[PDB]
Amino acid sequence: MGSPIFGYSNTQQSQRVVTADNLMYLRSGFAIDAIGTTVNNLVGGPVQGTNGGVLRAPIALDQLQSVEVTSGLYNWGGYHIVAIKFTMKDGSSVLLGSTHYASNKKVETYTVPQGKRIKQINVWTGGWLVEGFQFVY
Ligand SMILES: CC(=O)N[C@H]1[C@H](O[C@H]2[C@@H](O)[C@H](O)[C@@H](CO)O[C@@H]2O)O[C@H](CO)[C@@H](O)[C@@H]1O
Repeated sequence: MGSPIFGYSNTQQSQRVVTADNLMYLRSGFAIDAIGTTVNNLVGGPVQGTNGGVLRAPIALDQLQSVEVTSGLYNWGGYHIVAIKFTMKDGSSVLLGSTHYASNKKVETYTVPQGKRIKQINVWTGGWLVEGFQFVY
């Protein structure tokens, strides 16, 4: 029915439906600031002051093979998802976020089953960073 919940799920859950474009959008910097499925519906912290991260190139979810999600105690506070490495079906990968500004880190690895379309992304945020996310089929 879906992937595990990566990271943590204690904060507020928002749900984002994957459109026909099959795209996942993120804002990231030293951690993961926001996740969405369009440029307009990202869930996470606001862009204010020096916070919010940068909007990255979208992840093509139909070309996605696996994720490597790093979570830990972020240096500026709290447990969140701080880095995600997306590995595509061609063997290339993109690393968003960082593993260098957090301690007490854990790594969760998950491979999208062949021929299963991700229809929805659940995201847990407390209004600053992304604490967790989940793929749903
Ligand atoms: C590494 C990076 O891309 N830094 C960008 C920086 O990110 C800040 C902050 O905005 C983020 O919320 C946190 C957590 O990811 O990390 C850093 O502290 O934001 C700048 C603009 O706000 C960008 O110019 C930096 O590239």
